[PDB]
Amino acid sequence: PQTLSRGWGDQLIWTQTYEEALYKSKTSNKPLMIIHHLDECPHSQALKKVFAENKEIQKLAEQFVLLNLVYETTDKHLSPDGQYVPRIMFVDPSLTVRADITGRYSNRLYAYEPADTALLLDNMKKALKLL
Amino acid sequence: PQTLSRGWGDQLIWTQTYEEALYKSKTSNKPLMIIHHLDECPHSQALKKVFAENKEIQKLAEQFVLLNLVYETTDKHLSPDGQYVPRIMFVDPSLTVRADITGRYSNRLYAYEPADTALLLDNMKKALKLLKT
Amino acid sequence: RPENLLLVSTLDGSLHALSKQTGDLKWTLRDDPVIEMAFLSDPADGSLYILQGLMKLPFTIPELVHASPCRSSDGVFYTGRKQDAWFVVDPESGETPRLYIGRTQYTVTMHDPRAPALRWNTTYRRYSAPPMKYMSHLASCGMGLLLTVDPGSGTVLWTQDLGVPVMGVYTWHQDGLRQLPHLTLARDTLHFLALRWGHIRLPATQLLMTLYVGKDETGFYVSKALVHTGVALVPRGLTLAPADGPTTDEVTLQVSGEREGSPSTAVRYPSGSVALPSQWLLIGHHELPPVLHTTMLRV
Repeated sequence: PQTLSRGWGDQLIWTQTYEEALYKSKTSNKPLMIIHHLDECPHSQALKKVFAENKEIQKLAEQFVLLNLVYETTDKHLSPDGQYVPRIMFVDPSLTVRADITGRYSNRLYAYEPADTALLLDNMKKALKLL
Repeated sequence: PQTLSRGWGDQLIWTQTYEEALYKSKTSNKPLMIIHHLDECPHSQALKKVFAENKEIQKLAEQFVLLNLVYETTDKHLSPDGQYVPRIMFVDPSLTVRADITGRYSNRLYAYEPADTALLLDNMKKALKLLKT
Repeated sequence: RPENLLLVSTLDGSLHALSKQTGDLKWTLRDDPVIEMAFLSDPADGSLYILQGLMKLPFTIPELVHASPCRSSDGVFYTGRKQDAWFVVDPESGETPRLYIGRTQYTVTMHDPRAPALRWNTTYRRYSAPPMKYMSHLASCGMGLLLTVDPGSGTVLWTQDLGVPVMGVYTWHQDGLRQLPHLTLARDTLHFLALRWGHIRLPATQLLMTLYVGKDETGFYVSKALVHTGVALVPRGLTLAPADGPTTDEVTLQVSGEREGSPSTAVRYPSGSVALPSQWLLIGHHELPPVLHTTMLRV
């Protein structure tokens, strides 16, 4: 009944906790993608729909360590300019947060709309280029 | 496909992260139960089967904040005598770890076995009696 | 009569008796100061702070005393003792119907098993008073200004200066001490509200919660003081980037959440300068520190 995917894609392997996600990213050399969202946020719901119904994003998501959280993480580096949802952040396998990978908007550096799927794909491809 | 409960109980409401579980236990004033287990350990699987099939435990678990983990958390307080599995540890909504609540083994103070249904149920009931402040 | 008095507890432990209607300064009492890596304590609610920058402990001083001896996830051990005092005060002359003022003195000694001899102390004194439309009592953070506006409408009646800041307003109700609610405002905020609107209407203009850091003769002390847009906050540790892009409003604000003492990851910022570590301990108003992710283990 209760699923790790939370509607962001079911054929994908998701990590439960941040620490195990970091361990997986370090061991397997796969970049970690973190999606912050809320179940009572219509913006998160629409972005969830677009993310789940995008073939290319689902295909590229298998090259990552995936993690979606409904609550704020304990890491201070994951919210450089505020705590809001929906918010997608990237972490290099070097355990270095890729805060330089940002979206298209200035007030919310890491917020994605249900139209910036090409931008999300570009940012994921950029994140795959390891430091 | 993959679920938050991992087979311990599917009709129960489980938490995903330790910090969110702590926040929920603080706001809702409900004791937090953490189950540390591994998919490989046969003892973990046996205890999972017994825990899932126990109706008394299932009915009582709805008054708790639930959390089962397969990877050890950074908090050393949840490993007072080691990192063996399975462990069941209880946290008072005052953010105090109830290390008084123990199993039946001195060496493994929090490891339960499938024959310890009643002991685990009594430990949960004891955890329901919140500490004073 | 005791009912007409309004005892005001300040930072240095003094107890200033005032008339409720007029606010004139009656007798005053002299007692010990309210409060005495580093630990900064809020002298109003007993909260404790970790000086990673600055953070807030999830346990106040009385909780640590009641749970002592204990240890946290960081490894710091906590010891605590409590001691009361029951001096009797004449309502008229203010010497030590009679006034029964009880004070509880809390002390928490923190020692870390890592550093063998280095340790820290703290003290926090709480008056024995239960917590009892518009807020009637407002206290300035930096200065000792006390405002009393009408709960019925919201018009000021009397202002008084006491010197050191005010950390509690008490009244003698039934036959004991009772703590009236109060709000901490920046003096500039109170002045702005007085000149612009003319009637204070604080619920019981944007008012922002800031954590004022003050320094006195007993050490550093924090306080939760509201400010208006116009009060200069001390700059934060990070200035991210002067990015110029389209603005989006389709986000939802999310709770802060707890934060870990020692970081687990590094960070790389986009062409953005990083400054000093948030420069706490500066006289001024800071953004609200995050509460620290930790638990307790009674030994």
